[PDB]
Order: sequence, then C-alpha cells, then structure tokens
Amino acid sequence: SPGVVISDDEPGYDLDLFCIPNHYAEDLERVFIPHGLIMDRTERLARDVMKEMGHHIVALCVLKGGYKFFADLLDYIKALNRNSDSIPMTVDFIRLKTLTGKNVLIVEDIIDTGKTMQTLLSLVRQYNPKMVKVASLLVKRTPRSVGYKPDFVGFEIPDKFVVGYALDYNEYFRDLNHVCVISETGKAKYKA
Ligand SMILES: NC(=O)c1nc(F)cn([C@@H]2O[C@H](COP(=O)(O)O)[C@@H](O)[C@H]2O)c1=O
Repeated sequence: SPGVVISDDEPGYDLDLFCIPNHYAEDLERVFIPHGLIMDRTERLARDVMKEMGHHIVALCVLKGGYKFFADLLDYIKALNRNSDSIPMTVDFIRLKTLTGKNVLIVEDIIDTGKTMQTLLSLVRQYNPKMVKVASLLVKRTPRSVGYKPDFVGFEIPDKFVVGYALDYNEYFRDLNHVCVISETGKAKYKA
C-alpha cells in the first residue's frame, strides 16, 4: 500500500554488485533499485491498477523527457488483458515542462514535492471524469513534500536525487537502467 519502502539506512546496494556502464562509474554513488526489480514491482502495479478499475480506462501518461515507466506498466497491463475479453484501452498524454466521463489513470515517473502532480490533478478535475487515480513508480520521503499521496506507488525512497531507468539528468543517464543516486562528480560533469 505504501509501496516498497527503502529505509534511510542502509538503502541501495553498492555499485560493484550490479552491471553499470563504465562511463557512469563515477557519476553515481549508490544503486537504489535495480532494473529487474523495478520490472517485477511494476508488474504487480499493473494488477493493483486493474483490480482498482474494471471499467475501460484512459491511460493519461504524464510526458516530459522519458517514457520507460509508462511504457513498461502499460506493457504489463497489455499482458493481463491478453487473457479474458477484447478489452479496449485508450492511452492519452499530457506534456509538462476528452477525459470527461472517463475512467482516467495518470502515470508519472516520480513525485518529489508533489506540486507538479497536485496541479495536474486540479486541471484534470475540472473536466469532471468519472474517476481519477494516479500511479507513480517513485515517491520520495521529504519534508519538501506537500502531503499528496498517489493511489499506486512503486517504491518509496530517501530524499536523494536519483537517475536511471526513466529518469535523466540534462538528457543524460538515459542508457542507465538502474535507479541510482547521482554523485557530485556527475552533477558538475553533466551540468547544463
Ligand atoms: N530525483 C528526482 O526527484 C527527480 N529526478 C528527475 F530526473 C526528474 N525529476 C522531476 O522533478 C519534478 C518535480 O516533481 P515535484 O513537483 O517536485 O513533485 C518531477 O516532475 C520529476 O519528474 C525529479 O523530481
């Protein structure tokens, strides 16, 4: 319900324990969530979603720089639907930097302070959909948060800036499949 909780100590296996590209060896300090681990968690997230909404849904995929999460999640949802009825499913998008009388499912990669999603919920509520639930792979424990909690959470992680899987850093760490903590060497290196 609160998701897979990663404690402040000791979170994230060491870098040497998982395959990491040599060119990112110094730009990361610790790995929080290995790729296959995100996969298995997302799979169950597809089930949790499907059993929370049994009426043709609209996958409203929050769209910024990445696609991985909502691509994987929707793949697993498509795997579930692959047994039962000819179930339709519309996937929509919202770019950040129609749904009225529909069962909507907002998909986001990570929530830090919450404002982003909170504001996103307001805009959507105005169109008066039948119901709106939110799914977020990551929800960061931080005093900078406004209190908003998603309906579906993949993992809860320490207040660190992570990259990988679906998260980037100035168009970098795209080929990094692991959600890891970026080090100070990386921040300065890939600074805009
Ligand atoms: N490590 C992070 O918290 C993070 N990493 C990224 F690569 C991108 N973000 C982006 O920061 C934005 C801020 O979200 P927020 O309004 O603070 O909940 C989010 O849209 C999120 O996608 C991160 O928060």
